[PDB]
Amino acid sequence: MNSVTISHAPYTITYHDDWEPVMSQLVEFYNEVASWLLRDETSPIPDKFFIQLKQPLRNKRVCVCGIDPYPKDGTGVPFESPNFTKKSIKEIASSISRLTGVIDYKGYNLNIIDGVIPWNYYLSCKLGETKSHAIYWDKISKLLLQHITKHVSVLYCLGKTDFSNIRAKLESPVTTIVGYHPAARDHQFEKDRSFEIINVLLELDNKTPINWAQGFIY
Amino acid sequence: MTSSADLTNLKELLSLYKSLRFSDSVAIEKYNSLVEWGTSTYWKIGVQKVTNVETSISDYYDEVKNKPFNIDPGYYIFLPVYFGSVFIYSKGKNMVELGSGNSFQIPDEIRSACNKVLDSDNGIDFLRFVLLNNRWIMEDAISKYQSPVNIFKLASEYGLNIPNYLEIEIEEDTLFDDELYSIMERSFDDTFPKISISYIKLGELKRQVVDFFKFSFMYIESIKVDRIGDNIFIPSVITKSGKKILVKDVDHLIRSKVREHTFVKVKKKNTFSILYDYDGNGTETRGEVIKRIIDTIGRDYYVNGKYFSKVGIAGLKQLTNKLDINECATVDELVDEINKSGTVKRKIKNQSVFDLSRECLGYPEADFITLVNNMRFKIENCKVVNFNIENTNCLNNPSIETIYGNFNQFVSIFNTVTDVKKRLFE
Amino acid sequence: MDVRCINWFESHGENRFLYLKSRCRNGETVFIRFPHYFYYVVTDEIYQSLSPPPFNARPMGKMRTIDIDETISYNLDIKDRKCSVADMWLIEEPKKRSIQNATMDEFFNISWFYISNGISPDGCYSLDEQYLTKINNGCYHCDDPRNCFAKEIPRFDIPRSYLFLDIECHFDKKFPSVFINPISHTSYCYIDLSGKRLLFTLINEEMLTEQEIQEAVDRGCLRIQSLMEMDYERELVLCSEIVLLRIAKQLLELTFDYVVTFNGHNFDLRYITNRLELLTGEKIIFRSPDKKEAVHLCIYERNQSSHKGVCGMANTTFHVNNNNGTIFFDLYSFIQKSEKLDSYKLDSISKNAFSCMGKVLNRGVREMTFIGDDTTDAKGKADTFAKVLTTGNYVTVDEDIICKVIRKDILENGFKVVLSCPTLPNDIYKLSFGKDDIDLAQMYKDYNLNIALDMARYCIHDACLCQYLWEYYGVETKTDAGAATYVLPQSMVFEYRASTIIKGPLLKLLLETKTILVRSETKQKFPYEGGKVFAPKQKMFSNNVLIFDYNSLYPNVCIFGNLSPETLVGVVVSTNRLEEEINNQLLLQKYPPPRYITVHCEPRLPNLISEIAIFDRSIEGTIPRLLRTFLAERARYKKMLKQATSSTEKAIYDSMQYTYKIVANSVYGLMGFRNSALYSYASAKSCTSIGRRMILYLESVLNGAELSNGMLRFANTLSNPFYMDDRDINPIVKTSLPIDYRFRFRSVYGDTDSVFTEIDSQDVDKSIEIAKELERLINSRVLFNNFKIEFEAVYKNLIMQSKKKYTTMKYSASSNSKSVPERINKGTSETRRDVSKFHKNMIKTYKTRLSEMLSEGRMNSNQVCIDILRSLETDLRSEFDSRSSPLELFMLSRMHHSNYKSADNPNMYLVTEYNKNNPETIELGERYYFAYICPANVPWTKKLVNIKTYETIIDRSFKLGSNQRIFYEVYFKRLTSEIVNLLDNKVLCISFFQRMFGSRPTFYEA
Repeated sequence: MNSVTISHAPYTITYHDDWEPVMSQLVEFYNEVASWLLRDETSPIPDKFFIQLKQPLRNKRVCVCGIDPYPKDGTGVPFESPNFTKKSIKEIASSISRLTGVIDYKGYNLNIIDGVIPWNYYLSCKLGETKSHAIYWDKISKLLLQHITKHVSVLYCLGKTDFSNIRAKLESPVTTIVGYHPAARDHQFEKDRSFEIINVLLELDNKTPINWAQGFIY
Repeated sequence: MTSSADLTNLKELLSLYKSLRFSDSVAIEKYNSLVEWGTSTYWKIGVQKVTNVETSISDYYDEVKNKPFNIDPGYYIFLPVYFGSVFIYSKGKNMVELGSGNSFQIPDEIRSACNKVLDSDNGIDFLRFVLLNNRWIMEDAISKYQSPVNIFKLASEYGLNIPNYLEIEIEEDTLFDDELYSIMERSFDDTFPKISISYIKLGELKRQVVDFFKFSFMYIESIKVDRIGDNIFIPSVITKSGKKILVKDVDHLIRSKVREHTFVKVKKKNTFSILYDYDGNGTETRGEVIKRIIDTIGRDYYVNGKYFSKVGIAGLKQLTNKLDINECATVDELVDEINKSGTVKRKIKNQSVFDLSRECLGYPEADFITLVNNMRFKIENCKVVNFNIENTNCLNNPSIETIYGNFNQFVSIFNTVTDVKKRLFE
Repeated sequence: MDVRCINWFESHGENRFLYLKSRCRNGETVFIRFPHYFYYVVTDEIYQSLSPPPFNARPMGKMRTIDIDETISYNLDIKDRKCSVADMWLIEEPKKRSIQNATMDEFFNISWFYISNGISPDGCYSLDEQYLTKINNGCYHCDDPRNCFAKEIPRFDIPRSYLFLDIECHFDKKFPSVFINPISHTSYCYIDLSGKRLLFTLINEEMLTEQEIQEAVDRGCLRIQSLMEMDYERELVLCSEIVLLRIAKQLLELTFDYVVTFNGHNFDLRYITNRLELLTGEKIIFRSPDKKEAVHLCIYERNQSSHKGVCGMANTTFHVNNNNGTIFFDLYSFIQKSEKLDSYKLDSISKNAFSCMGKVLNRGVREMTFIGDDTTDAKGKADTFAKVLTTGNYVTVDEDIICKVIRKDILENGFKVVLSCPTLPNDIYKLSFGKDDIDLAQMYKDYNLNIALDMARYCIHDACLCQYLWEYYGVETKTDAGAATYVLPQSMVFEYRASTIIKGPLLKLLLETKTILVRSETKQKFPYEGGKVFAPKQKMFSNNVLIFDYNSLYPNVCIFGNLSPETLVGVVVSTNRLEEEINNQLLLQKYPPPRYITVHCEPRLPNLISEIAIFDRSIEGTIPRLLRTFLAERARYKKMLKQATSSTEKAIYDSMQYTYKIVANSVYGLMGFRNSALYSYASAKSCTSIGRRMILYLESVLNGAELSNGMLRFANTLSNPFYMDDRDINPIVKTSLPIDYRFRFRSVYGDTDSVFTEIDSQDVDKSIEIAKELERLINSRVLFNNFKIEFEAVYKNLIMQSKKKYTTMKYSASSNSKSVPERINKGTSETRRDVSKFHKNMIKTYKTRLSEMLSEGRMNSNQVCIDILRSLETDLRSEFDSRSSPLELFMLSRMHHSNYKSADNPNMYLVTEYNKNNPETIELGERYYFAYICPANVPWTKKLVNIKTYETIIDRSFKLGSNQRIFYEVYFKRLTSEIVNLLDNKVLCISFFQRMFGSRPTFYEA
């Protein structure tokens, strides 16, 4: 778990050894469009842009990748809400309760689930404007997705139209699961009971299935 | 789309992937298609390609035991393992033989008993049967819902050839020497020959089989047959000791690959005689072996099944014998007899003349079509008038030569079947 | 009101509407709105039992429904065909509906709107105001599109508006990126409805110093600070980046009829809108005609990469999502999907398109006049070259003589251009006009006023090249004809494939035929096989070879065989020869050729040995009548073409016949596609089988025919291949040819629709007359029914190397003994893109020499082989020892799968070896060439230079020092094998290869 001192002011890089082959290359990208996205205030603070780098990618089995961080109260960890009032996290918790049978979720964090990493396609967005810095992360988003899919067996995406042509953006052949969005993937709410698909896919690849219960906080 | 998820991304696909013991022909044959439906039938990414033909029920068995050693004790269910053709049944599943996938369906009453048994308890993986002397004898029934004794008694209630059982719940350590094998053989007499006795540990999925060998190296005199007309007999090998050797069928006999009128031996047993299996390096080519087999069994007789019907009794009696109807010798009387039997008359229209003649003469549908393909015909009014061969290089096997020699009876049967069809459905 | 259609498009809002753009006689644009409805077809019982009443119900009279499922039969007892009769009804629904037992669902809803209302997509009409709902000025609504479009009028000419644009951005070591590289020049060509053609180039004024801007202003360049100061009547205008981007935004939002570019969606529009968003935060906005919808500039990707064959896959096309009705046309994708070329680049296409013969008039040093009057070439090419030259400054004299225009003049049916070219020996040269060749990076390294003006001229030439290509290809009339025939919007003509195209005319035909075809059973995957593809008889033929071509062979095969899904009685299959013979006899005695046809096809399942399809070629089907109608329409338009005077009518009829040819030449591939509208496996297999039978018959009847004493003796008897007729069988027939003409002509070549037959004569006009007489007699005696054959040409010295690989010299029907140079190569190294230019030139030269060496007669195979061996030995030894000092020896070229991302079948670590060793390298990628070398020593073991210095992946360098040798490859043994195929000695020459050097050392390595 090394770190780099780039020519701007993010502090939470702290990249693991798994990201070592590509992290330096990522730095080059951050030397191109740093100011264009840094001119406007972002939903995550610059000290929270690259928080999702301390997690090792070795003993990880499932990747959950979102579209962009929340427009408000950005914490740098996807699906991490200290108030549990956001629509996405609440819908995910309700789906977990309905598919498992656990009630009274006082707390629910996806950072403590064994085998599932919380990920976002775009690493930051402007305050109030979702994925405002879209064209400023396209190379970085593709690099991160390519690095992730080569270390995980399954990929659970968020949103339909946003990840419509994900096959073109993913030249590496990896079994990708077409997941919808909690609130509305295409202006319509969906439920998408497919966690058993991930469980049986992990069972096929000679590894333990994901227990969707370790994330509850009491 | 996730309400059913095509039955949870086709959970049966994984079961068929691990269904090595349930080696159904068509199932695994199109299982090559099953995996590659991620872009055609299923969604996302799915691709794979492995095919299989033979059975792998060996996952339901432990290692072999033949050396003298002290074995661990435990709850034992002791059953007799017979020898012969083996088939499995699972709620209407086609009877498939191990290593070949041969489809020989059990009779209708046996099918009813088997499906009633599996309806009583669905934990039965398959019904391991033994087919010796054209007799259907059960051998094993691996399951977890009910004990093997319970399955045997339940199938006895519905009616079936059921083996014996012994309860060895508690017996202390004990040494499994030949004395215990003799005790097991004495408890249940020979009757239908038993190759061994197997014990199941509290309905364990993996079973254990113990046996020894008592092969005698004396002589092989000749391989006789027991044709009586009912197509129920085996080509039993006769040793110079005035005894007989049990054989599954002519297929097993030709797979043995032994030499006649020589000192060759077989896998004889202490109380039985298991047919030899070709594991040596002796010079035994197909040509002379099949030639001597034909010369011993019969000039017209050919290698298929265990029936090898005659040639001079083709006439009209063999047609009635194959149709399971009353004997007859006149065309109109035979037609009337066929009309009287509703099932036979209905099944006649569902069969072609070629297939009906092949069944009447008991020809195999593996080489007869090959012989017909390289055979020019001068035919008139849907009857064979003249026939000749074109490629003789395929006549290496004596069976095709004998079939071509007796092709006159096939032409006669073809003409008879054509006349019957034209007089019955016109 | 009288209108002419221009385009059809739909809005993507909540309320779906269909928008019609139309032009009046005086040039006033009209927009009309129609309701977007979903069309369904139901029966009487289904219509009478619908609990929710339909929005609008329209009858369809009487019909007849037939099932077209395939049944495999093992005997002659085959059931009849499913048929039913019931009155039909048509249902219009504003919203999507899920009706069970609803048929005719494959046809699009826009096609239903076109056909049910009886409206031609591009027809010119005289509408009615009784159903006029004036939404706003220039936008009306029609709620009854059946009586408003009740009258039609003949075509009238209408004005149109065009915009052709190009941009040029800043370049550096890496590729120009929108984040760091700013836009430098933008050139535009604008034509309004008044015919005014205006050219103007905007130059980024902030990239130059103030004194340079003042000098440019003094020179005559207008300097502006805002859009209100912009003048479109000045060619050179200086402006800031923000002003330039806002001018581009204003121009791209105008209601043009066509905005035409070359690879503009991927680069031009994308860069423009990205820079507009990046610098000012603005978005380019289009609006619907009724001012309801507003959309931003969206460049979306359509991917269709699948051929269902053995060739490669297509690429992704970029499209612009706008609802203003303006067609954003990209010439790159249209050329790629409609034309076959070795290189798909603007420079190459321009060079291969604009070419004319010019006569040299002066030789005053590097000052050569190249007068291009109509006398030096045909009619039309001179005007085209002059028009393209009016806005150009670089000319490619001959083939590779790049020259810069010094002065130009335009005269009547000719042009006068002077170039810096060295003195030439000849008088007439083929001038091809292409893109200017300049060093953009070096010019950017020294950016000043002169380089800015040069880049402005380059950009305006690039912008006008798109207009030149658009006028050359006749895209507008082609689009009109495609919309008229395909029953599609004018913007959808080039946006789909043949499966989507065929739905319209078939739907129109079905109502006329009063027939519905229903298919229920799921289709499996299994091949068909078929065809003849005759291999060459010999491997050398210097004699003249006449060409006989069938007239639309596959459509005639289908019309004669009646190979429609509803006409197939059934298919009989057999596994054993006894039952196969029983079935053969039963089919011979049951369905006779006088009333039926029995096509012996290939079995589907492996166990079957006999596969016989039966077609009752007495009734008329859907595919047969469709093909007959298409052929008749093309013939009518062909007869109307030459019987006309106006050039506009000539172009219209040419485009119409082109579209009819395209739509007729797709049915055969349509039937073989599982996801199609007329998928009939048995019909397609019978079609290819009958085609191969006809080819067999024609090849056999002419494989050795002779002409003795003015009598035609066919090789075989005139035996009817499959059916029985009242026709003679005598091969010897009377001819009008002269008695002294004694020749023996045999058929050699032919795959699916043509036959190449050599004639031992070496004369040209004599062979032409002989071929004409043969064609007439064959059309009168050899052939039968609709299967007619036309004499195409004579192929002198038609020499083969393998299947689909022959080289010859082509003639014409009017060709005399002094025919103009014209060669035809099919499958050889000359036409293949993976062959070096030197190899192609050597092969062409050797074949040209052989054309007379074999025609000598006394020179047998031994002398030809000796001469070839001597020449090859001398050339190879000279090349191996002396070597060529400069580059450009082989330069193996390839398509876009090598030298872009590593190479074809990438070598993984080999590319990364260059990385981390040369950290100053730039991200590579292009489609130029490919090569692989060997850094070994000991010239007998391929002693070449190291990979790193210059023989690496093809790139460019500044200077270099030492070198050893140039790369050698498989080309030597490739041409040796080609010579072996040409020569009759064969095997002996095969040894000579390993006799020559016989060295096969290691490759790749480092």
